[PDB]
Amino acid sequence: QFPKLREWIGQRVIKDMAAQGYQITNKLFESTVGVKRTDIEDDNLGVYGPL
Amino acid sequence: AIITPALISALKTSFQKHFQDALATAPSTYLQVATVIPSTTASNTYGWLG
Repeated sequence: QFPKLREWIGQRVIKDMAAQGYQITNKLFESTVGVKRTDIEDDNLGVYGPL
Repeated sequence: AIITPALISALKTSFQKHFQDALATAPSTYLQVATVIPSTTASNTYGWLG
């Protein structure tokens, strides 16, 4: 923001602004499950279908 | 004439296959004592009425 306006005291003063920043790094995520193939092959019921 | 060992050792000769399948024992001797039943299944259940 610009500095607030003030009454001139006799000699004007140079002021400065304040700028900042913010950084965020990506993160890597994982989720996995292992199942024996014979169970899927022997899945006539269909229990593992909604996996 | 006057051929070096490499040329003589080199495969001027043909390669046959009569060696293979000579000791191929005939399988399926178990059919005389066993019957083949398809499963298509994790397990099989056999139950007969008396």
